[PDB]
Amino acid sequence: APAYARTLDRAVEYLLSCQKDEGYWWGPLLSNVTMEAEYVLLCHILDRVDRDRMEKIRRYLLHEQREDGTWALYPGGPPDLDTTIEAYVALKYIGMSRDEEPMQKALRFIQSQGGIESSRVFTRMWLALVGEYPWEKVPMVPPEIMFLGKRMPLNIYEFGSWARATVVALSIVMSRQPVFPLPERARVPELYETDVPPRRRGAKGGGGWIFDALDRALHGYQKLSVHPFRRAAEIRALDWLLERQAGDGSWGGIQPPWFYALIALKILDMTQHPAFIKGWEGLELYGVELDYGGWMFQASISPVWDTGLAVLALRAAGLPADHDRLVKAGEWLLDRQITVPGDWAVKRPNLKPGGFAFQFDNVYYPDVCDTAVVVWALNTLRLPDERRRRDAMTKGFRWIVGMQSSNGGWGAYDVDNTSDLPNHIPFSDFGEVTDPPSEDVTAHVLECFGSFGYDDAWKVIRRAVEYLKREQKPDGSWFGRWGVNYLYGTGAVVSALKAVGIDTREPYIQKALDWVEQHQNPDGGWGEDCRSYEDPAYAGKGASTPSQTAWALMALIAGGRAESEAARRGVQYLVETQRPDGGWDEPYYTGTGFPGDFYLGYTMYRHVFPTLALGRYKQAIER
Ligand SMILES: CCCCCCCCOCCOCCOCCOCCO
Ligand SMILES: CCCCCCCCOCCOCCOCCOCCO
Repeated sequence: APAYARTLDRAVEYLLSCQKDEGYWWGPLLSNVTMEAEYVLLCHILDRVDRDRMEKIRRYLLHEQREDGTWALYPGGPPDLDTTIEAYVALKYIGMSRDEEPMQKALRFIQSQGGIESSRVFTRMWLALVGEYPWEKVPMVPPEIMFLGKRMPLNIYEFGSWARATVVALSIVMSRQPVFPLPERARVPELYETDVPPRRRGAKGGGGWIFDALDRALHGYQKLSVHPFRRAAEIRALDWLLERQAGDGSWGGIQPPWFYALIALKILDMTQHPAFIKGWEGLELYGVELDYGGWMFQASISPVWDTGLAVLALRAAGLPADHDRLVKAGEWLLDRQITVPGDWAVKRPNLKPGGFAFQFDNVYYPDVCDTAVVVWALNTLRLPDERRRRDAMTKGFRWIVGMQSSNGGWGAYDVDNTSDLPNHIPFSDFGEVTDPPSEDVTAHVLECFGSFGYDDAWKVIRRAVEYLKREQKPDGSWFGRWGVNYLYGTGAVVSALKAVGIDTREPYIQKALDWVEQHQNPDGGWGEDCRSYEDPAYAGKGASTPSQTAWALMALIAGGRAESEAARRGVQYLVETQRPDGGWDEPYYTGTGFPGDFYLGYTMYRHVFPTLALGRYKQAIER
């Protein structure tokens, strides 16, 4: 048996050993230290500071700090000002003196970059909440935003789902401009002393007279003593949040809206209300005790995604469709299907619910990637209740079809969330504020649809293929919206095109395959650093990683190049780097939350992607 077959066997065993008893897989989702620095400030604001938890956060913050005293958005990344400021503030709050060495190094970096005035809106706002920055200088999000109807400019349904609940809860918070002063010893006036002139970070899409004027007017309005209908607007914001709280207590299964909603409830004197109580208590599910004694808070949690990918990888590796561990995973997945309408129903009010979310319980926010991967995984299994499996797949498939956007692609949560307005408000200087269709999500949908044998005679698929063709870059690659980066998008897109019957001998696909081969590293693997999002010199370039090597391999295998020196060397790379336990290490992030601003380490990718790629490789070589 060739070396790759034994490597595969060991990967399969390792992946099965990671499965939880209930049937799902779930790895920690890594990001950056602003999650934990903001949890420290949240504890301060809510007056619920647990000393033992603070010690573990201190230990984690220091462990994440690099030797030059800075923190980054991803492992090996450039020093990040916003992140370093928040870690410094949380450390001083926990108890480190500004005279300790780690604090001095951090401060030197912070002051070298223009301090607190050069930091993003959310960092200044967290400081305003604790009395360290003026609320008058934070861009206003007025509660009267709730009066804008669904076809009005800047209404909440023009924002992407992850920004929408944030806008609603912050409209309550900014309405009151609450201040929860820090103890004297934790104050940070030193963050205003700068080496260089501070420079305000602006809106990602660029501001403009009308937007600066509106922001100025909203601050002037804020100063008035009477605000007609403001209370009514606040009640709409509160009701909107109360109706949509997720079953785990979060808002949308993600850190920002959750923390801001809890502050909004605190400010409204609702700490004895079940939404606040359950919202507070649910936080522990997202915390992770680390092996070196630290504690972290997950930006989000990925069990459905981890599970659907693991099933696909194990099926590709050779486990039968009725393997008992996969049957258990399949039955667990069937119970996660959502049968109620979510915010997506604003654009699709007659579309029958059938999606899946990322987290365990988040019914109002199913997403296209999880639905595609779960429907596809279910299609590879044989379960005891076949009629239930078929009905689930039909409902999920139909829900994906109904969520297709007008340009032929799919966004993650909504249809046609393409408004250009949210990009120009002062508030939006960080991350993405809208959810337009992207290449990788579209490609995953096509892989799912392709698994049922459909092709571009079906206009849904044809429109999607034309969208991918228009988005292909000049060098032949495809961008990675949610995975790192041109390797991820290129790998997803070529697999998708192959899966729906496109002839991979066409020149545009051959060009993408050559792009993949030209980026292979000397060690035989492929890698792509997160610097790729802001620097063209890093396109398809970085230290090799198991997951990015797997993506490149999948592009080559889908393109008919399994029997090529490039694929042989990639397989050998995976063989040679596999750990004794059958898994792989991956100290670099290969996930993307927001291009340029927020990166993710999906800890299962290093095991599930190599298993998947090696299984596809084996099948291509055997056939
Ligand atoms: C009976 C109450 C009034 C309901 C009438 C609806 C009137 C429509 O709009 C007027 C108020 O809305 C203005 C919104 O504030 C600006 C939005 O967001 C600011 C930038 O983030
Ligand atoms: C603003 C910093 C806090 C970051 C939270 C932003 C949350 C944005 O979503 C990113 C993580 O959640 C993944 C959701 O979408 C689908 C999951 O499948 C993944 C790739 O297609």
